[PDB]
Amino acid sequence: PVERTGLIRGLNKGHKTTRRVLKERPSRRKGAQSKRTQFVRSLIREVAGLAPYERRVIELLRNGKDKRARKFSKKKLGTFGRAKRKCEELQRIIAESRRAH
Amino acid sequence: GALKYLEELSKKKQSDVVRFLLRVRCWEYRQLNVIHRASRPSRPDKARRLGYKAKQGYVIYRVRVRRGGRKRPVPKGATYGKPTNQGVNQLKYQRSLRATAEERVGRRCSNLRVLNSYWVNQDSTYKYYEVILVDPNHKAIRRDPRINWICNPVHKHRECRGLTSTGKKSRGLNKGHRFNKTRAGRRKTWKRHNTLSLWRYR
Amino acid sequence: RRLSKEDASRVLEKTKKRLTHFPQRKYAVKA
Amino acid sequence: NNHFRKHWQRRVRCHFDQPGKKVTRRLARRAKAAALAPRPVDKLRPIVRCPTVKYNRRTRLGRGFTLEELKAAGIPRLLAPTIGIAVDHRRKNLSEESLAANVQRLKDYKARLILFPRKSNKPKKADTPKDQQTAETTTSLRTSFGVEQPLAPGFTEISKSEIPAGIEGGAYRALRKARSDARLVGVREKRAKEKAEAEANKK
Amino acid sequence: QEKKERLLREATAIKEGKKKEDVSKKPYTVKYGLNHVVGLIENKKASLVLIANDVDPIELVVFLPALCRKMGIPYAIIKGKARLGTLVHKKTAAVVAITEVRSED
Amino acid sequence: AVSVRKRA
RNA sequence: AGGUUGACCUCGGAUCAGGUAGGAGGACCCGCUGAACUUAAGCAUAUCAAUAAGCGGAGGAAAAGAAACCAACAGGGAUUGCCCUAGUAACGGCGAGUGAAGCGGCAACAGCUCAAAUUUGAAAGCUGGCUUCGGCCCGCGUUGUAAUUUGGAGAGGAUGCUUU
RNA sequence: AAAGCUCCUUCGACGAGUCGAGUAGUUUGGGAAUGCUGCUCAAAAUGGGAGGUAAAUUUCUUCUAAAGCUAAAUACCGGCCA
Repeated sequence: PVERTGLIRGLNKGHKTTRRVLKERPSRRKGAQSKRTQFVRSLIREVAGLAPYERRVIELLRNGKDKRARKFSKKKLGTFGRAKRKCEELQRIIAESRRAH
Repeated sequence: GALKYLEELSKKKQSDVVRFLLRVRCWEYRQLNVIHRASRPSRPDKARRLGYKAKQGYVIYRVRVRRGGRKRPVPKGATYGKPTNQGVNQLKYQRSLRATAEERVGRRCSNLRVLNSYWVNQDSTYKYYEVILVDPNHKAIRRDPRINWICNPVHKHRECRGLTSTGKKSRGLNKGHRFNKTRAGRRKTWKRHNTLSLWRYR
Repeated sequence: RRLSKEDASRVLEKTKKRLTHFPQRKYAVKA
Repeated sequence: NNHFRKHWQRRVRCHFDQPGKKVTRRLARRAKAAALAPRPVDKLRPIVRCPTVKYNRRTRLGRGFTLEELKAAGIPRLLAPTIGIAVDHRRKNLSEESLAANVQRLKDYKARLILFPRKSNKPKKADTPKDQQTAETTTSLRTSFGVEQPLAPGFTEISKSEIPAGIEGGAYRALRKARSDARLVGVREKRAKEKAEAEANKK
Repeated sequence: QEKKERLLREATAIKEGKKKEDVSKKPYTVKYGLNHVVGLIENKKASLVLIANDVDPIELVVFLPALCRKMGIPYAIIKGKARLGTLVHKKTAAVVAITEVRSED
Repeated sequence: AVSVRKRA
């Protein structure tokens, strides 16, 4: 941790203390991907397949209309970040299909 | 176990397998009664995580409720006061269809206690729910410390008072600045804020 | 309709172990 | 500005029961002390510093000791609430000073603690022996273990040989400069990246 | 009744001061229970999987052929959850598994 | 193989 | 005997064995639904008011509650209530008006249970019936009842002392 | 037989028509930052929510929703006793 300057204003302001390093709390492990969860989600994806909007976005990404794919995924999902993440997920699916074929 | 797979599959509601199962089950539940008993949960992972156990004293009731808004019971659907600049086609009930489902299932089985409920299917006309109920008079229930809290008289008709999950959701019982008016009870908070306090030595 | 005394006094196994090995103690603090 | 446009007389609260409620609270405290004797009527609380820049000059009692504080004081987390120590798992120790102060507080409490055996005829090694079980005790941990110095001392004396030289240029100038760099931190970085890009282009 | 007799023999062994492993032999049984069988397939301990053809809800077993194919486990769909229940002394078994048998089998 | 946890 | 004999699943009957619900009360409490007089010159935003009336549901209290919190600090640390914050931030035709929260002091303090794991060298769990009170049966349950774990962690190892 | 403490290579499952988005009604001091409900769309894995002015990019800080229980301090024009 960066030592504070001991001043009331400015960059790195605040009273000087000897900051400690913390062992990470187990409640903050949420989001970390597990091996079993990987295996189960991959198997369920293989069994169930895709949604129709996912198929539409995959078709747009194969046709190369990336901006239209992002706009359509934003309209379907609601937010820009979720739309983006779904776009890299479907691009990875397309890349796996191409490297298999 | 298998329930992790059932969870991940139940997330994929737009897949072909889940879509076909939802279609055929919607047809069957539409041919059945509005309120009927399910012999076993059709979503065992959902029921188990909401608290259902395969023990004598746990029952499942399937119910369908008509969806959409709410209409005020006025003659000819029109009002007789100041103009409201709206119709009765756009009046929204403040509780959920899930809460209505639990309330009707509790009235059907007044001897039981509603534990929780979960969505199972929907169509244009109805939404379908499954309600978990516990028998407070069953000895297997009463001897189990994980569940015998519900045998106390303070939990009579929790769904009528909003003490289930959808009831807490509709009452807005969450911590935070977004729930300043409702976290301790909206009417109680209003009474506290509108109470004039006069001390002896004022 | 009230629960019986035995059923109200039943506890879980983990709770019984915890109460067996760490009960509320009798203590005093010197001044 | 008078807010009397509602039905205010329906929810007027008077406080004629203030002395009676004080009497009831005192009777409840007496009953609690008699039930808890010889233990103190309350739990040991840590010393924490109030948040925000307005109140960070003052310390007060917190909810409970952290798990790191209990571990560094050698008190197990299951034993701690049974011997009059309040435990708070939500609070963390971001600095050494509060951690060390609370650990010393716990060590002082453990040194002044008398622990009676669970069975009188079978004493254990962790229990206080009977010849040391008798002493003058306290029944208020909030009084015996209060915040002795909530604020820093407002007055100190030094000799003029050790007067500090001070910030070069002046304290006012130092504050103005710190505010200036705080406001201009992004502009300097942007111009530095632009100059680096220009130097890389025309090296 | 067999479990009661085995526990009586083990109780006599403890009373005479012997371990229960000295009087009891390692058992070989058909493995059952859906969660248990899925765990065995994931640990690749199952040698053969038999899956009932009439499980309602079907989602309890709809992933299981694909799981067996991924883990390289021989599986077969068989008629009768009641028929598997007759194996496992139950009314109904959704799935049964063989992990290991005796040397004569 | 896929394991839920380390076992004794 | 196989056009037979059964195992399940689902759905029914019974004045079957044993239970439970209804109504009253409703000052206080948890929700739903919901005005108008009034105050704005009048008056469809607004105000009265998220009130009165109506409906459903509890208890001696109810409710809330052990953070998907507050914060931005040298950080506090479940919930409830009092004082203060504060008639303040903020909202508002043509303005009448409305109006919280964090910190801080105090009262009172108390923490926890599941789902997601294979006991798999042994459903170890439970309702009911009959008891000679030792137990024995009809069953529930593997589409999962016990033990173990709940994020503050835990599971597996190592290690040597403590505890009932 | 259970239980606690100390250390660690490794593992460390964590709630879905739910969150979130749009729209409509209602509500709030939160008519730019509130909550609830209906319809449509509909997730993710260091992910998600929040950080009271809309958006993109790069960071940071806090918790860990969609399951559940729990006394006290608080209310009391009903009932009983004083």
